[PDB]
Amino acid sequence: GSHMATVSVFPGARLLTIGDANGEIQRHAEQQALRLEVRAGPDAAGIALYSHEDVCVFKCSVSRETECSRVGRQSFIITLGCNSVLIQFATPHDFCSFYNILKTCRGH
Amino acid sequence: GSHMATVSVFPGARLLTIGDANGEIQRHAEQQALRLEVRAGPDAAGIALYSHEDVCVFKCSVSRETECSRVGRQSFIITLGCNSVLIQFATPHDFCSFYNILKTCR
Ligand SMILES: [Cl-]
Repeated sequence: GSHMATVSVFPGARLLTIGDANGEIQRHAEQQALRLEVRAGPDAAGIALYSHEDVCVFKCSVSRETECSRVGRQSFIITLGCNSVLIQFATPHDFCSFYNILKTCRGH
Repeated sequence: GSHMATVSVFPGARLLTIGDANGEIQRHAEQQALRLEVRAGPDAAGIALYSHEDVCVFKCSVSRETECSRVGRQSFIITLGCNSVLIQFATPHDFCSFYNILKTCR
């Protein structure tokens, strides 16, 4: 307040919000063409995704304790509370860059 | 032989194969009625899913290194090489029992 963040930006991400309270999988929300911004900090990575109308569709902090995983070649799932969010990157290269930031922040 | 060991058994599990090749979740598998068995050691937990006919449809070892995560309140994703599977338990209670057993090796 004020501050200047320098973020890694991954344009053209897809976000799928999911649950499993129906004994299968539920899709709660699904959104394309989001701008993902990642703020690399000491012990956590700040994640936020924005629509072209500046809507902040999802925001969280990923730390060593966060339940999360690579999914396939270019996606990442984060589970906070009862729902999970799956982020699908535009390319495997983008995912790999993102993952390396997260591994650094989480102490791996 | 011989020694004693524990086998933790979770009937009514299911396995979905997550498929990425053109976009959406591509079900290479969507198998109902499996029993998941965990054979846990100090540093890795052996997981195997068996059909009613005792066919092993999926197996792996879970350790500190394994790329995996809780999904929702009763599911678990495991990613190995390029491929991911989603295991779904019969109840959130089953999932929590399973998750707790993995805490040592993870
Ligand atoms: Cl910064």
